Amino acid sequence: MGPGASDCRIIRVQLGEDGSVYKSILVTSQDKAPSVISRVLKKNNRDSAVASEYELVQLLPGERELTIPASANVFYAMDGASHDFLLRQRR
Amino acid sequence: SDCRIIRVQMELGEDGSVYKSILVTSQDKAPSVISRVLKKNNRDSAVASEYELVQLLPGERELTIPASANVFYAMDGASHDFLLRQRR
Amino acid sequence: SMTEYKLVVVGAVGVGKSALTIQLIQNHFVDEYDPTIEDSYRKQVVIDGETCLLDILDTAGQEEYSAMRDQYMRTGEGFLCVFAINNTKSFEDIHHYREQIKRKDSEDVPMVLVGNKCDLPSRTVDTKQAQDLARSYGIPFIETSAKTRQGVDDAFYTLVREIRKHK
Amino acid sequence: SMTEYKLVVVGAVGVGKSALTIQLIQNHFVDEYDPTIEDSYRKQVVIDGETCLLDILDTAGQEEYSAMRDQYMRTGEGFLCVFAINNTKSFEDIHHYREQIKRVKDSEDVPMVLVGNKCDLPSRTVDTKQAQDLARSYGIPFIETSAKTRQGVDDAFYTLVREIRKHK
Ligand SMILES: Nc1nc2c(ncn2[C@@H]2O[C@H](COP(=O)(O)OP(=O)(O)NP(=O)(O)O)[C@@H](O)[C@H]2O)c(=O)[nH]1
Ligand SMILES: Nc1nc2c(ncn2[C@@H]2O[C@H](COP(=O)(O)OP(=O)(O)NP(=O)(O)O)[C@@H](O)[C@H]2O)c(=O)[nH]1
Ligand SMILES: [Mg+2]
Ligand SMILES: [Mg+2]
Repeated sequence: MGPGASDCRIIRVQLGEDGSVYKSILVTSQDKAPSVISRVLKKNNRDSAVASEYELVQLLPGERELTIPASANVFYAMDGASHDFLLRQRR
Repeated sequence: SDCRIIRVQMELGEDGSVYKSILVTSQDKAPSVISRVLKKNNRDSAVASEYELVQLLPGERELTIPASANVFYAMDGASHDFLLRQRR
Repeated sequence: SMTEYKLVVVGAVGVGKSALTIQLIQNHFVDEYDPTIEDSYRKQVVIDGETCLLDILDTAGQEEYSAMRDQYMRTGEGFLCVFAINNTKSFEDIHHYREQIKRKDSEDVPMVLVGNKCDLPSRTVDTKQAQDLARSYGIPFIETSAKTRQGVDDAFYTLVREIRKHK
Repeated sequence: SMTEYKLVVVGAVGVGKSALTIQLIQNHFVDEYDPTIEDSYRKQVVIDGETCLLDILDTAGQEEYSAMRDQYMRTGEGFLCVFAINNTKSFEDIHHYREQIKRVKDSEDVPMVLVGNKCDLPSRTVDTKQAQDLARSYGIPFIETSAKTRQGVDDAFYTLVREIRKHK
């Protein structure tokens, strides 16, 4: 008589030699931006990242993109019509 | 796409375990999940076509998941607790 | 009836917490790796002549499910902190686990450190630096092995001993 | 316009599919355990004088994500079937993996290479004899690798490519 809340979502996240195109990543209803950044960054073996340097931004269809606010709940922040994100820095 | 974590209890003929937490995708059908929990348990020998996955709801109410259903969309959503039993 | 002890096994990914929990009950070691989210077990057994039912919680190592840490740490009585002898990273991870447990609201919580891969030849952390940590935490330290079953009983029972000690 | 090859790496959890792929593409091995869901890699490289773009798919070993398997097995051109020499269970799992590859896009001749992954490890739980014997019965190649020492990594991947173009 009504859907239950979802626990997790799978997202794909894409600086540097992009040997990998993307990595599938699990994000809980509880995750803030830093959690996700360090997660993907640790997958990428880039231990030295402070996590506060990087930014996770969603790419919507029609060549339109949006940056997810840091220290915010990515599960609720994302448009939910994408699933595809990317990580970038700031020299 | 979205997923849910559910806990499922076995038929538990022997002492075994209390429950095992299991992840189910928006894509999973009942057989997928039943064989999953079956392999988690020491019933590698068991066929999944035989077993039945039953959600436990408040008020001692149960719901049996149809063999063919997508559990992610089927489940009542007032419970994350299930049980696996013979259906023999 | 029976004395109830609620143990919870924590540690980094792959350290072998699942393996040794499953070794405790129905005695076996399966080399198959199967990442756990949260597995609950229950077994009755006598320790130092005391019949008691163990409520063991086999927790996840993957960050993905640390969202559940505040709940399982609340409920749990005693904590088995596991690292792998081959993974130095796991050993450093224990810091984080303990401090999260400390934040039950106590500087003393019933816990026991364990190094699970005592059978592996390629030790990256010595027992010296391990028992030295345990001394600073003021908790026991047992080198276990889920494969050979060395120390599994010892390790679990010790946490029980630590629990009854704690009151 | 260059030749595109779509490789897909399958195998039990922990056999070291992710590790081998990361080795071929990024020339490094980290000991870190990190369960994978679905990792996609794209790299251009010349093989036997042929410029081609490799589309490698690093799949999950956990059933949880095998809900995707019918799609990625459809799309994939060649399949790297991996077991660990220490994990006997992985070796028995190969049977199931191959049958699944056969059943999707019904064909009994599909480009595959069997791989035994942790050959640097002392344990050795499965003989290469019984592995090469399987490969002979499957009539496919068999390479023993180590993602750690990088032994066989090049050999394994490139062989699958060779097998693919052989089946135009
Ligand atoms: N040789 C050896 N292998 C071990 C030992 N403990 C665990 N392993 C192996 O290491 C792998 C990880 O085991 P497991 O218990 O699932 O690890 P975990 O700590 O539960 N991982 P997770 O955080 O995902 O739950 C398995 O293949 C297991 O057989 C040990 O003492 N010796
Ligand atoms: N010594 C050694 N370790 C290896 C080798 N290949 C992988 N490993 C190690 O074994 C573990 C599993 O590797 P990984 O690539 O994540 O395995 P996987 O097959 O991708 N597992 P999953 O299905 O979850 O993605 C890691 O600790 C990795 O470093 C190898 O050839 N030699
Ligand atoms: Mg586990
Ligand atoms: Mg992996």
